[PDB]
Amino acid sequence: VQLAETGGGLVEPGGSLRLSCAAPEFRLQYYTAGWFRQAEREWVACISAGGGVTYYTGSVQGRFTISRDNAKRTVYLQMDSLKPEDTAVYSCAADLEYSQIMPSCRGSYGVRGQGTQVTVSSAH
Amino acid sequence: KQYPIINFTTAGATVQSYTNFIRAVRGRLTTGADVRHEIPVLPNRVGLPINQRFILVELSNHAELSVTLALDVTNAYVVGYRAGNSAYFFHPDNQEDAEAITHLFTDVQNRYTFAFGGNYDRLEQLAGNLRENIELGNGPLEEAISALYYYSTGGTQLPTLARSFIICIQMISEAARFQYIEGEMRTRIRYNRRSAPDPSVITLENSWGRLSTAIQESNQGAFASPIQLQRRNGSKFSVYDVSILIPIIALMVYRCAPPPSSQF
Ligand SMILES: [Cl-]
Ligand SMILES: [Cl-]
Ligand SMILES: [Cl-]
Ligand SMILES: [Cl-]
Ligand SMILES: [Cl-]
Repeated sequence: VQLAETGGGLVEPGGSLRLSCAAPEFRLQYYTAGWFRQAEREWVACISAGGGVTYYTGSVQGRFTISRDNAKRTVYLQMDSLKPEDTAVYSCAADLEYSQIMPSCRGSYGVRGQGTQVTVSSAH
Repeated sequence: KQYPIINFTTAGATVQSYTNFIRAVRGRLTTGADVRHEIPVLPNRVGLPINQRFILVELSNHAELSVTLALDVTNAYVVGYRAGNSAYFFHPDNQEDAEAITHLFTDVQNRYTFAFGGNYDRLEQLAGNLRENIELGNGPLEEAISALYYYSTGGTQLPTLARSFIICIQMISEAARFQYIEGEMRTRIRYNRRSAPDPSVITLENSWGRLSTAIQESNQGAFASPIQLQRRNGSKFSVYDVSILIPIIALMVYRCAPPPSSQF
């Protein structure tokens, strides 16, 4: 675990939340970054090193947005219109397999963060 | 006519960029037109023109420090390097190789030939550490580049210089020589890890010359005498035929001409 995630927690259905993933030592700015979730683990979104190309899994298309700030060596997941089914542990990773982003976020994504719980519920 | 230059940077290195780098090195080392038992041979030194004798590997890191290694095409091994306006060569084993290296880095205003050779036995002694004690990976390579650079300004001592050579030679020369070693480097890059080479890597390195001879002198791929290698856990096993080495070895040193093939 070479990445440091932050920003999860409880959110009302229909609400928004923003996750952050920062790199203390790792040069994140050079690599494709992606977010994954597990309620089996599945890819959610990925973004090219330069930030000009992104891919999203079908179930989050139009609701989630991935972005990055290379000057801060950080990657973000903006989650809008959240649903109960979005409840899961979310984790960021960087891919060192490919020099460019691959369609459907193909890659080994061998460097990762610890992950954060995101819970979508009206409770509390 | 300049020697061919291949560039690699540790800054943002990926499995893909490293793969392209090693494939380019192999492509400049040999044409691949000479193949024995499905394994390519490096150029025969006999009659090899001086302007085709070397290739250059330019390495840089995030700090924008750069060094250039010179590799001998006849064995894929590092013979010297340049950093800024200084160049350093391992001790040549004979008069003809001493003459050959005078053709390298010819503009440098500071030119040095080390009294010592560049074989691992010597480098390990100078480093005060064995290959099995020295981590390999993108990080170690980045650090080796810096150390090679700072030697020219007195910022690096000999033991660290030797350690840095051990790192560069394995991640470039040995990786070029062995598909298997390239693969071990790929794994390190994939997970951004650094670790010393296991016994299988070290013994392959030690055996490269002997394997080249065994394969080229074989009777239809069958070895005259067995060669002992090591598994990843250190256990020893014997190889009796070229077959199992085909996925392992990428390049061989030229040992002899192949047996004459019949026209029938
Ligand atoms: Cl919303
Ligand atoms: Cl390259
Ligand atoms: Cl040796
Ligand atoms: Cl060793
Ligand atoms: Cl044993």
